[PDB]
Amino acid sequence: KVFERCELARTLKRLGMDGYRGISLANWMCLAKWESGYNTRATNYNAGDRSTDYGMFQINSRYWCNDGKTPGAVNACHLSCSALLQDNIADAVACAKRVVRDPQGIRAWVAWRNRCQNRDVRQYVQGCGV
Repeated sequence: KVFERCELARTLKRLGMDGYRGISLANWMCLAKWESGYNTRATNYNAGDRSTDYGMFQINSRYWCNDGKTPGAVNACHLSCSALLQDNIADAVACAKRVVRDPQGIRAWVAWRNRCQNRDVRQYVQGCGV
């Protein structure tokens, strides 16, 4: 499913993402925008380490989810990567919360650092009444 801007904001907010670990809703929005364009079915294969990024937040199969075909995989989120390609993002959010619980925080995602960190990201939520 491809969420619309404010549809996503309102949802991420009811799922407790706004301010989660000091991370504002606009920052979670900015991450999703650049990682997948708000598309839950987004995927990206990484040839170097044979892993795949799944979903709206592009959660990697090597450490966070199990897809069954990645070498030396851990399943820190304890879920099938398959669950991260679903229309209902409740699982993707829970797993995104776990990722940012590690010391690196949201900086775990390179895209966020290159496109969101230290930049005005207010555009992502202005007009959503969130």
